[PDB]
Parts: sequence; structure tokens; C-alpha cells
Amino acid sequence: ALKTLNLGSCVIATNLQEIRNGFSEIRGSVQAKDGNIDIRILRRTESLQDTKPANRCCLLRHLLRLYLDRVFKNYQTPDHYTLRKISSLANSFLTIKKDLRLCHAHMTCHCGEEAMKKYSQILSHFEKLEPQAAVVKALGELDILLQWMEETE
Amino acid sequence: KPANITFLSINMKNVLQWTPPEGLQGVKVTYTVQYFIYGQKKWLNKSECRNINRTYCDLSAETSDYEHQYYARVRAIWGTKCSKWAESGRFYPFLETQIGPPEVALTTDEKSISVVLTAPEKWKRNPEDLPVSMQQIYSNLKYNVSVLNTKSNRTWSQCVTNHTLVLTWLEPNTLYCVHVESFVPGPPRRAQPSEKQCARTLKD
Amino acid sequence: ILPAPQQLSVLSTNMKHLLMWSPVIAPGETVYYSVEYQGEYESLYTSHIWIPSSWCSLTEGPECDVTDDITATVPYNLRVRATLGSQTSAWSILKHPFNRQSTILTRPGMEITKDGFHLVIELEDLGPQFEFLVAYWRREPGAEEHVKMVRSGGIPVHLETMEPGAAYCVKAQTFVKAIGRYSAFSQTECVEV
Repeated sequence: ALKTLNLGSCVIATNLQEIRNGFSEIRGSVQAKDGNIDIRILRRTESLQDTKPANRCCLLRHLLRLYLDRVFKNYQTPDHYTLRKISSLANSFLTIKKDLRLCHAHMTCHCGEEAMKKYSQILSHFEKLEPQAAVVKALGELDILLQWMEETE
Repeated sequence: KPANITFLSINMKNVLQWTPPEGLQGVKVTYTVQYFIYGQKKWLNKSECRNINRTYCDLSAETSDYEHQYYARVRAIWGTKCSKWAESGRFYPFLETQIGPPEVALTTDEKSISVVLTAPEKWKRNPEDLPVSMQQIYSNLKYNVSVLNTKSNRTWSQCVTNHTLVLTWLEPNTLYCVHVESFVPGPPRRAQPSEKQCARTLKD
Repeated sequence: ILPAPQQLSVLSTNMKHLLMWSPVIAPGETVYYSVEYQGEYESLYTSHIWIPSSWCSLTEGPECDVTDDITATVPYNLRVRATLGSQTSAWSILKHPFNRQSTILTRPGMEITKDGFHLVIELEDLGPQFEFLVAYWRREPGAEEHVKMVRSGGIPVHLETMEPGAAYCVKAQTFVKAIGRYSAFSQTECVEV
């Protein structure tokens, strides 16, 4: 079964399962590359389910743009297997960005300040860290991101 | 210098595990363990695991929160010569914990066997505490029921959510073997031996 | 001088994807091939980067099973080059990028059995991309379609406990969630006790 995501007026169907299966293959390896055990980017005071539905779609779109603009394409590993998986994750994430963009075009991805506020916070955390550490850390945090999306009833 | 650090987590009872270091004999090494909470700042002591003889430490109380991730380290001790600090991987109990089997209870008829499962319980904090159905933590918890007819070597599965299932229209004086696995849809987890119970239908 | 492979096409059946091309026929050793791909992500965000396929890094036949590669419902670009020892041809490109949305969906295989009054079904194992909608009915004028979803094809699943009356019928179709499409139903087939 697909995951029906309730983002206020924006409702999309996502293949959460495909992405989780792809990521479980690399979680351990990736998370091992991340030395900054004291910094959490997706902090939990910014969880999606805790967000007013009107604002969820906006938040999620930015988070995806974050990952697509500066995580997936920049994670460095010599391991071909790993690289292929990462392409899977990114293209899977792209289908979702595509639906959110539609919601946006239909004027149902309103960016309110609860949304911008929580994104800036996340973006801040990510910007604290030195580049490669940053991407390594966010890639390793897909499990939180995918759960945030599963959480939203 | 211990190694092979890992959690074994079934039903939220989370247990840290390592295997002895490398010492030819050093028959007396003890172990101390610290636990860290991802995204927070301070490593923490575990008193009941300061200097112990075992290679396993129960961290269920320290890692009870569903929203957090944890790490754990352990080192080996001799005199005051301590080999470094052995560090686990990021551990996420809410997604990683094995869901255990419901306990199965078979009762019979001549045509019909009734299966009643009682949902797996979550690790209890205080011995006197309010029991918790894993099916409250995972509201979408389903059971996969397998029925084997020993007479025919025939077998068939089915998924259910209701705690009670009546198998009807069965061959009489036949012995049927039922076993049930628990599954939460979501991230793939480590499975867990289903519970395997038998029952014979009554004679014609 | 070594010709770069021609007539690339993809042959996609039940979400298994085969990249094909005219073989390169040249005198030398045996001709080996190298296939690479890029998903829409790579195309738009990092256009000059290709990911080498998981099984066709120097393989014999003029074909490739890219199934483990096309793992998202977006257009993919695929290129192939041929190589004879030293000489390596130019990269040849698939004229129309492939989207798995176009895979051909076969009617599912079906095996209905009876453990007594117990109607049971085991479907063709088409893999995790697939779910089955099984329709069974008690073949009488009043009775309706029941519908059960079966998750996988390895397994014998319990449909219903038949009553001595009527004779039951079953048909089956697939559902691929990743592309939102169903196959045609299987032939209806019936039974009784």
C-alpha cells in the first residue's frame, strides 16, 4: 500500500516503502561516517505531524528541495553499490517533489510563518556544520525524515 | 578494547552486547558502559553497569523514548589500564526493535479450532506497572497466521488484526499446527521466531 | 573505427527491464559492452554524470537487465558502448528515455487449491513491486464478488471456507503501486466439494 500524506489541502500518494527499503541498505554505513553525534538536524520540535496542516506542504517541499539541491548529489563514496542506492533515493524523492509542486501550482502549498520558521531552524542546523559533514549527516537522517512522513496519519 | 557492539532489541527491551577483547587470558577484564543521546551533549554513566562480569547490559529504561536515537560505549578494565572506548552505531529503537510473537492459545471443536492471540507486551518498567500492548505503540500491528495440516502436508497463510480467529470446517481427528508471526508494516525489521502450537480436532 | 551500438530499445515486461541493441560485429576478440544510466534527477541536477549499471560493466551479449537500476517512476537515460580489447566505441544513446510506467503487464499466474472446504490460492511470484487483487464468488445468482488483497506470490493464501452448496470461482489481477496500473484478470476458474 501507498502512503496517503495529508498536507492540509494538499494530498499526495507516496511510495514510502520503496524508499525505506532502499535506505535500509545503506543506513549503517552512512551513519558510521557521521562523527557529529551531538548535533541533530531534524530536531523533533520541527516534526511534520506537529505542524498545522495548512503549513505542512510548504515545510516538506523545502525539506525536499534541501535534500535534492545539496545532499544526494554531494555524498561522496568510492562504493558503487552505495552510489546507485543514493540515485534511487534521489529519484524517488523527485517524484514526490513533483507532486508537491503541483499542489503549489494549484495554490494549496501555502507558505505560512510556522512553516518558514521551522525550515529556517532546520536549514540553520545544517548550515552550522562543515559542508561534507552536513551532507553526510542529513543523508544519515533519512530515517527521521521518512518517519516524519509516516507519522502524518 | 571490546568489539562487535550491537543492540538486541525485542519489544523495547533493549540490550547492549559486545564480545570479549583480545587478551590471551587476562581472565579478569571487567566492563563499564556509557550511553549517549544523539543530538544532546553529555555521555552518561550507568551505575548498574559500572564494572561488571558480563558482556551484556540492559538499557531499556535509558532508551525508552520513541523519538530519540541513542549510542552506547563500553570499555574493558584491568588495573587502571583501560583499553580505549568501544562505540556502538546509531541505534533507533522505535524503528529497529523486533516485534515479538503474540502468545497463541488453541481450543477445539470437532469441526472447528479457535485461535486466540494476546498481543505482545511492551517491556514493563516497574514489575507492578500497567502492561502495554505493542499494538498501542504500533496501532497498525498485524499478525500473520500459518496453518499446517499434518495429515496432508498442506499449509496456508493469512493476515489478521482481530485477536481471535475461528478455523472452521476441519477434518476430524486431524492434527493442525498453527504458528503466528507479528509484523508492523514500515521499515524492514529483524524478524522473530513465530510461536508454534498444535491441536487435534475431535473425532467425527 | 569501432562502431557504436545501434537500435537501442528497452523491453519491459512485468517490471523487468531489458535494454537491447544490435550486436557489434567486428573481427577481433569477443565484443564486450558497457551500459550506464541516469535518472531524471541526474539529468536535471548533474547532467554530465552517469551511473554505471549494476550488471553491465563489460558483458558479452547485446543486452542488459537494468531492472535493479530503474527504481523510481521517472524517465531514465541509458547509454551503451561496445569495446574490443583496446578499441572502445562511442557512447550510443537511447532515443527515447525509458519510464517504467510503460512496462507491459501480464495476466497473473494462478493456482487454486482445496484443503477440504478451504479455498486457497498461490499466485505467480512476480516480486515485491506487485500486489494481487483476487476476486472470489460462490457461483450462484444471488452471491457477490468478494475481494482480497494478496501481498506476495511465493505463498499459499487462504481465500474462504466454502459451504457445500454452490461451486466457487476465482480470478486475479496484479496491481503495481509504483506506477498505478492493473493487469487484465486471469481466466476465471472454478471448483467444488
